[PDB]
Amino acid sequence: MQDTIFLKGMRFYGYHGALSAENEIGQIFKVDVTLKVDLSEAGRTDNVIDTVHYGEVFEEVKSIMEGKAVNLLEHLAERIANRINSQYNRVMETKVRITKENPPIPGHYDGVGIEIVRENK
Amino acid sequence: MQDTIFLKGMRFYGYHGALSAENEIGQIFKVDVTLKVDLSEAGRTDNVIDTVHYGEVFEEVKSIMEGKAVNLLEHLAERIANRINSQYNRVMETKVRITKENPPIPGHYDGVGIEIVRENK
Amino acid sequence: MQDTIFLKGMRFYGYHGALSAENEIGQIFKVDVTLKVDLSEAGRTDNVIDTVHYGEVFEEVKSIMEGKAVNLLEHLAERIANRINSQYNRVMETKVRITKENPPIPGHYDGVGIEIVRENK
Amino acid sequence: MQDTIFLKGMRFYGYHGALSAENEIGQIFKVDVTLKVDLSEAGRTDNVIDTVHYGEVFEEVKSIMEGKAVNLLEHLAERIANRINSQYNRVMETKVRITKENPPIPGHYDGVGIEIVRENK
Amino acid sequence: MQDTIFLKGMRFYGYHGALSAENEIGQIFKVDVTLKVDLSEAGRTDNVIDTVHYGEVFEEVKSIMEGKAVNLLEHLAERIANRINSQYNRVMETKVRITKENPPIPGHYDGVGIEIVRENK
Amino acid sequence: MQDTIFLKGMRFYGYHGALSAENEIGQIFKVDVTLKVDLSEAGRTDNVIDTVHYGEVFEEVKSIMEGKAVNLLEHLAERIANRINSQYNRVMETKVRITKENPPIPGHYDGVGIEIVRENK
Amino acid sequence: MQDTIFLKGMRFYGYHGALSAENEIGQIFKVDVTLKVDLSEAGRTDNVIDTVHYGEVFEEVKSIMEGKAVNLLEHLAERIANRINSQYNRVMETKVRITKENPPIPGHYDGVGIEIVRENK
Amino acid sequence: MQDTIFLKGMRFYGYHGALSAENEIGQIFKVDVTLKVDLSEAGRTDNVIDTVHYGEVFEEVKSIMEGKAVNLLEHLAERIANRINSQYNRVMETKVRITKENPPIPGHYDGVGIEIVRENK
Ligand SMILES: Nc1nc(O)c(Br)c(-c2ccccc2)n1
Ligand SMILES: Nc1nc(O)c(Br)c(-c2ccccc2)n1
Ligand SMILES: Nc1nc(O)c(Br)c(-c2ccccc2)n1
Ligand SMILES: Nc1nc(O)c(Br)c(-c2ccccc2)n1
Ligand SMILES: Nc1nc(O)c(Br)c(-c2ccccc2)n1
Ligand SMILES: Nc1nc(O)c(Br)c(-c2ccccc2)n1
Ligand SMILES: Nc1nc(O)c(Br)c(-c2ccccc2)n1
Ligand SMILES: Nc1nc(O)c(Br)c(-c2ccccc2)n1
Repeated sequence: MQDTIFLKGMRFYGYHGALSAENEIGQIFKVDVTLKVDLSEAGRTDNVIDTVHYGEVFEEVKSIMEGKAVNLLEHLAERIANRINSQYNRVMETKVRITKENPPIPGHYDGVGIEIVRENK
Repeated sequence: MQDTIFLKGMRFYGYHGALSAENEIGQIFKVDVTLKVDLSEAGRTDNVIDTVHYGEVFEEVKSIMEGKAVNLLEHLAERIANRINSQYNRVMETKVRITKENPPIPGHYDGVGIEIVRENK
Repeated sequence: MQDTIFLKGMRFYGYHGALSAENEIGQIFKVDVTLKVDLSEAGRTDNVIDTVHYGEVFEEVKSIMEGKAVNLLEHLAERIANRINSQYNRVMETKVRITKENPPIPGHYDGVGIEIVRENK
Repeated sequence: MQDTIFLKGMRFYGYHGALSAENEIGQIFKVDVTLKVDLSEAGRTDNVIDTVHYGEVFEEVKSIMEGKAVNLLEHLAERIANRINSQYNRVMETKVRITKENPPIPGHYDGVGIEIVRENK
Repeated sequence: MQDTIFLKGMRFYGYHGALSAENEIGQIFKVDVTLKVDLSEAGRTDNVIDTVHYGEVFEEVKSIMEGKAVNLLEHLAERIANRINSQYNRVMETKVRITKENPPIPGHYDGVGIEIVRENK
Repeated sequence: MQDTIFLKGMRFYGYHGALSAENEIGQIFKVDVTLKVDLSEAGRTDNVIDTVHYGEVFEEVKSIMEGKAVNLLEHLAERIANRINSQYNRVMETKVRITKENPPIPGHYDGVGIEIVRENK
Repeated sequence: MQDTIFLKGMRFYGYHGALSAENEIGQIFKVDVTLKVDLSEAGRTDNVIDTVHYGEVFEEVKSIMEGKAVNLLEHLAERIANRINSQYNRVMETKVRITKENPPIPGHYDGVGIEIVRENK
Repeated sequence: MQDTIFLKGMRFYGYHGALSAENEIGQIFKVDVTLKVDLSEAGRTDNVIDTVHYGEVFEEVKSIMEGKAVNLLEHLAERIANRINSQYNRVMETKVRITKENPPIPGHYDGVGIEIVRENK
């Protein structure tokens, strides 16, 4: 089963980070969310009720990305992966990629980040 | 067998969507189609008749992407995957990725979508 | 005097547009704001008080771009140009470029928009 | 008067060109249209009737770009500039930039083209 | 063994294609070549003689991409995969992706192509 | 008279440069050529003989960019501007922008270059 | 005289800014430098001594962009414009564009900045 | 276990290369580093001490990419993979992709490079 529903390059301005200054000023966090979901019934029926509604997923991600400031991107992706799995039984697994394109790192790079894959139990 | 024939970033202006307004105004749907096909005979012969003609595939995709408006992207990719497999025996499998780069979703993202992989029976 | 302070590609999700559906669903409006301001005193002094603070300008633009939905982009740029000139005497002139990259227009383009230049009186 | 209404990167697949093969196969023509129009009344009124409707302009461009195949891009831009000026009195001047990003030219470039500016009489 | 040596987005202007007009005018063919090669000895030694020289590979690809015009991209990738495997014993496998970003296909897409993976015997 | 014929982002691999190593290894030189030419007769007639043929211009640029290695980009643009003006009476003026995106300069930048504008006498 | 020597998109990680946190963490500052210089003698002679050496200019910019942290971008561009004019008599005028693509501004934009043009006296 | 910590498109100006001229002039080396690390404890705890600190990783990469000039990119990636594994027990495996976007190769391509994956023992 290789079907997926995705949300690419979602961007939020938040205040997460392990450095004090980071939390004060803030920055843009890029988010990629890919969900493993069987889409053949929805492909057959065309009924939005036989699949997972991405608008709702974006809201879940947004509320976490734009909410209380935490330390790690690991903590943000885990809160997201655990929030999507809990609310949707159709999501057999959730992958969250979070990117800090502009962290307090003296250098020239395209970005730094983490990525987790969490199956739904 | 890892050979593939692909059509990348095909773009169509259509009226699909589960929201009334969506169907009225319309939007651009991005499409990525990758077909699993053995290309060694065509690689040996150079005869366009020993492989799958992509122009014809683009027509198949286009006619569905620019035809009657449906609800789900799941329904569009399923109609496409099922239309390419049916007409081409050389396509051992069909993967369809459909992206809504500008859905009625209040936010900043690069796009939302679904992706299905359907083997040919 | 060719000095300028600029804000490029600001993006807001708003509900402006002359079509009903437009106001319902909404879309992303891209904004470019360039202000004619003499920057030599600020260049000499280094005091943020001898120049125009762009953060404040972004707020002005944001509040208009993300506020009550109007019809024309012409009305949005005029409200912005008139709001920046009124509040800042240092701005000898204000240019506002507003782009609708994804309007309800059946076609393939990079975007449509308007641009106004309004001197401060 | 520096106000403008623009349509950027419009793209059409057409069969224009001075070479036989060109007209047979065809290619993508990129089009940039910028109109000099006073937008202060529309900025004050917010009435779409005090400005020029870009949707209609896109249609004018499209119908020429996707119609009978001609030789020169000079002929296409002249037909467009002359068609927008004729139908709109508010357009004090029309600039048409047409780009052939992939002409039958053995080389590596981003594109070739022409650009004309035609005032409305 | 997941080590690889790659050549990305190589571009050549050639006259391949199954349509007469195609061979007359020509077009740009994009090429991606990834070779499976054990790079630990070269990583340990730093001697260019313990790895595969990419300059030579580019020459091999170039000479085929810019040589006699064939029909299929399948034939070009097969000639390339077979030419790199034959000349280099260190290449355990060769993957060739060929893209026609601007084929004689009436539409809007990013490109069409094929991709083959050929192990070295 | 604001009409223009352009050739954008032409790219050539050459050995120009004031440093010995530069001439040995070589690099990619980006070239932008914009010609001031009255295009109304060509716009009226559609005859390729009432305008300037860009294919020929690309050849002129290419032959200089890919020929004998010189020192300055100033010398390359001057040879180009002087070669286009001499051969074409319709070109009222020639602008040549040459960019070295990857010069032997220890740093992070998008590119360095020169640009000249030479009227035809 | 429209000749110019340019340095585009130079990027430096520095600690400038009017906010304490800004100076602590730091960020990437993008710089565009365009110099008005007569390039015909250099175009005729090909001698690097009849024009302005951009490598040296990059060093001047770098040393200021990567040196002591100041408040305004206005102060950085003024120090740069004044440092290039002073050291080079051939530079009839200097334009400095400085961009903060990621300032401490809660929002979605491509960047904010200033631009100054300073003639050489 | 599919969790990963990544550093994308890091860029350094170095003097590596097998050609004399290469080491003299130098060039920009692009680096992609992806580390296999279990991030669930860090996702649960939010303590930066239960995961791998990317800033430190960037320093490790930087010091090698900007240090003594070697011959092969294979030698640079091996030094990096071996330096990250040695210092971090949490990194179950290290993948290093090094790209030479502008090597002394007469042609038009996006880049050439190598990629290694080294598990931590
Ligand atoms: N792995 C990881 N995840 C995060 O979310 C942060 Br913030 C850091 C980190 C902490 C301090 C300095 C640099 C990076 N490291
Ligand atoms: N999964 C899925 N596939 C589609 O094609 C649509 Br439209 C939606 C959807 C429906 C309503 C609101 C938001 C998204 N969701
Ligand atoms: N000039 C202009 N400015 C705007 O803001 C809009 Br919305 C429209 C318009 C109105 C109806 C259809 C198409 C475009 N036209
Ligand atoms: N100026 C100009 N405008 C056009 O539209 C074409 Br097609 C050509 C042309 C004709 C023949 C060969 C190359 C270019 N030249
Ligand atoms: N599979 C495949 N490989 C190629 O190289 C070509 Br050309 C075509 C093809 C042939 C005719 C029309 C459209 C595509 N099809
Ligand atoms: N102005 C200018 N034009 C060129 O073409 C070169 Br090469 C250089 C130059 C010479 C030496 C070092 C750095 C730049 N400078
Ligand atoms: N004009 C200008 N130039 C700068 O260099 C800075 Br920093 C600011 C500024 C200061 C405080 C808040 C927001 C912007 N404003
Ligand atoms: N495989 C490999 N790795 C490197 O790091 C270099 Br430099 C070269 C190489 C050597 C000489 C000419 C062309 C490429 N080849």
